[PDB]
Amino acid sequence: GHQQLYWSHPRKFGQGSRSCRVCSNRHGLIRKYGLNMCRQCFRQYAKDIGFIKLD
Amino acid sequence: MAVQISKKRKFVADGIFKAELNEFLTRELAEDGYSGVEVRVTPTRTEIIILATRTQNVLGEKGRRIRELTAVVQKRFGFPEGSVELYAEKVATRGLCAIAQAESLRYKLLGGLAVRRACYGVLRFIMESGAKGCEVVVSGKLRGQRAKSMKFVDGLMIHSGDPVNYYVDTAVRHVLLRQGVLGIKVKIMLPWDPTGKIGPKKPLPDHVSIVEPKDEILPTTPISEQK
Amino acid sequence: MLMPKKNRIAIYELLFKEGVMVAKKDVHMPKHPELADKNVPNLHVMKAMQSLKSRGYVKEQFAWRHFYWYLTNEGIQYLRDYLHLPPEIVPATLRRSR
Amino acid sequence: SKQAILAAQRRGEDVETSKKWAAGQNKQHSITKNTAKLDRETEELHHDRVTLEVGKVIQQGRQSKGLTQKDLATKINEKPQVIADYESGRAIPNNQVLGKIERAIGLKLR
RNA sequence: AAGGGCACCACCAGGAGUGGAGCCUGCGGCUUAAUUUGACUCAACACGGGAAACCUCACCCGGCCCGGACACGGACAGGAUUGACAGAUUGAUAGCUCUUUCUCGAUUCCGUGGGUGGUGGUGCAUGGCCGUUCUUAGUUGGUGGAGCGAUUUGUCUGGUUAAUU
Ligand SMILES: [Mg+2]
Ligand SMILES: [Mg+2]
Ligand SMILES: [Zn+2]
Repeated sequence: GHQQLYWSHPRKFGQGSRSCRVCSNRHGLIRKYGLNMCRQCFRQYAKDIGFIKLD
Repeated sequence: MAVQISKKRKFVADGIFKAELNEFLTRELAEDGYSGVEVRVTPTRTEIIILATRTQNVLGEKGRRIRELTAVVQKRFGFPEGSVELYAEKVATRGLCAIAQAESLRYKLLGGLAVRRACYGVLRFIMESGAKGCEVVVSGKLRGQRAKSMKFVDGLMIHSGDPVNYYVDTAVRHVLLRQGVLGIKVKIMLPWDPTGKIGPKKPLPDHVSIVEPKDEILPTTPISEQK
Repeated sequence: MLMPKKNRIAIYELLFKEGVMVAKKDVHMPKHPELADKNVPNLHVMKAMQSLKSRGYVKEQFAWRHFYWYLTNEGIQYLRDYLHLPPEIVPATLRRSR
Repeated sequence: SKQAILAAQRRGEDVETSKKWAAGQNKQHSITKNTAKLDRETEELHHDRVTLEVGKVIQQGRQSKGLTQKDLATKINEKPQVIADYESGRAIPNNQVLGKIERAIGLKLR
């Protein structure tokens, strides 16, 4: 509060814009192919996403 | 046609939908023996199959719970109305499922008893359910203030190579006890035999089988049979 | 929370039409995605459903970043008494099909 | 039975005495669920928590006697977190702890 | 100590070097209101995917907000309360305060208990994940044998192999 200065700093581009879609953390974020997961959450969910360690 | 997504992004988004659906459905109906999900996507009304152990309480009273579950799925994932339907199937041989056995161990531990007794009971149930081998690990603040780990291996278990991708199955659970969490890790080696549903086909790569010959009698004096 | 009454009525009736409420956990979102015409921000939905949980009328679950809410039978009775609606109409999840 | 035992002890003896299981000791925390059932059970997979009504009853009874969670927990010889978990609908009920709370606050919880 | 075998994270035969110079970047120190913090032989130091103008952001200097559920009391349609134009005031077009009065309507406000959030502490309370011991060939039951026993044999003199092959 109030309305015209609460969230007024622009969260366009940059690390304050983007966050993990699982844990809402902002660091180590993989945004390739529109994953938008942090690297730890990606390692957790990569097998049932469809990514396999193959070589 | 109007809205388009490249195939890489499309397949990644499909995998992300499967992952989030599986995690939400794990978190929701864990006390019902969830044990995995299947999705059948089609360019029409899709289906999602829930492979529970006890389906009579996954379906609520007159199927109220399955109705509210398909409601929240359709409201979260932005499906159009009627394009998603949600099914339930009872899993056969619940003793061969790592997720169900890890949940059973969590249930026993939360109810409270010796960790030894619970792990022994789960292990022997897994063996007499038909597994080739099992391995149950419990780790955390056991009796004492310093953390230990205890494994209860039995039978047969492979660790390396490509056969351990499809021929065992694992599960990790956390148990929120009174003093920190315990970790549960259950691995079950599946049988091969029927080349059907209870296990996988294509047996272990270093297991050769040699068919036995027949009798092979009468190599004696020549005879000819005409027609 | 302040939440002028028409917003609370809107949130409650939408929870009553189908017995679920699927708001997303972020407070800086100017409209709920599917209310979106009654000028209801996401924060109001979050805090109203939190109050409903505290009285025990609604059970919640939490996915990755989303809230899910289910309306219990005490929730049916309370919403029925709050909306002054007659005691024969039901939410969609209670009965729509065979 | 007392009548049959005193009848047998006034004549030719056939009585049998035997020691109880937990006789002559104080187990401070009595177990709530029978481990014979809990080791046997494989199918049922859920634990019922305390209802919200029970937590509200504890809250109102405790607040009406000038008593806090710390003081109630110290009075019934438990940690404050188990009281705060009973009041918040999170803890699996224990009949022994529930009975201690009933004698502490004078209400009936079962 | 001896006897077998092995490895360019060992050596030999060498190649390209690094260590010297300018600069980039990471650590320590010093300085600072703050120069947030973890990691210190291999197994810390272009590592935390850590290329920070703001955000990130934890740290410093100031200033708003409640996003303090719920329960019980209190006060309350003769008003519980919510916003706000102008002046001052402020870094500020924060009605943040002060003057001034308008506006909203039971949602709030006050007290007690208690929620809730925390890139707050503790990795020497933990889970999971990872690294390392350890890139080598190693490890273990059952039944039998030996030994009072701890233990041992199986798992070996020899030849062979990248390998208890
Ligand atoms: Mg190999
Ligand atoms: Mg060297
Ligand atoms: Zn991820």
